[PDB]
Amino acid sequence: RRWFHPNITGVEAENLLLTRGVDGSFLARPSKSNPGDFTLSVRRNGAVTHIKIQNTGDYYDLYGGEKFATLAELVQYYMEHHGQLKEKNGDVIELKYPLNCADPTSERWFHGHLSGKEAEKLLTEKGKHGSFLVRESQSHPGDFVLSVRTGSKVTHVMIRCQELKYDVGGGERFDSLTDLVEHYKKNPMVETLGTVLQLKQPLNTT
Amino acid sequence: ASPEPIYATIDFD
Amino acid sequence: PIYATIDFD
Repeated sequence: RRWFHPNITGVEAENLLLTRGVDGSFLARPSKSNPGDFTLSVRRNGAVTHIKIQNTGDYYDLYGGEKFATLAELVQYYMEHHGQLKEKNGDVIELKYPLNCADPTSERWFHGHLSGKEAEKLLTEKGKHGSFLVRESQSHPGDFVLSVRTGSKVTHVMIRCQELKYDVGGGERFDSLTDLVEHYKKNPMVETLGTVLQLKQPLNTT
Repeated sequence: ASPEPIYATIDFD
Repeated sequence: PIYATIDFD
C-alpha cells in the first residue's frame, strides 16, 4: 500500500524518484496515458523507467508473465523474484526500495493544512520580524503559500506546483520546497508594493 | 471576526 | 517519460 501514489503523473514520479529516491527505488501509480491501468515507475542507474500494468478486471499483469488478482500481489511478487522482470535487451530491473508516499517536505516550517487566517494568527502572536512558514493552499488545491512576518503585518505568497516543481509566480523553479526556501533565504524577494520579504527564522510546527 | 488575508505578487527583475 | 517493454517471449 505504502509505495502506491494515487494522484501523480509520470513526470512527478520521475522527479520524486530522482529527489527522494536512489537506484532501485520504485513506486506504483495509476496510468495517466491510459486509465485505469497502472504503472511501475522505477529508478536504475540514475534514470527512471515506467512499466505498464494491465487491469482487465479479473487480474493484473505486466501485459504478460504472471497473473495476479491484486496490484499489491503483483508488486510484491516482482519485488521478491528479482530477475523475473527483463527488458528485451537482457537488462533486468530491480524493485529494491519502495518510495513511500509522504509530505512535500519533512521540514518543520511546513504546517500542512493551515489557513491564512490561522497562519496569520500564529505569526502575529508567535512570529517575529522574519518568521515564516509554508502551508498548503486552500484556494488552489495542490499549491502552497509562504507566509512571512514583515514587522507590522503578515504577507502570503502563493507558491505554485506544476509537476513537483515550485516557484513563487515565476523566476526559478525549484525541485523541492526546501531549495526554494533556502534560495529565498539567501535572496530576499521583493513584493510589488515595495515590501521586502526576508526569511529570517522558520516558525516550526510544534 | 478577522480580515481576509491578501496574497501578494513578487517583482521579478 | 520512457516506457520499458517487459519480455516474456
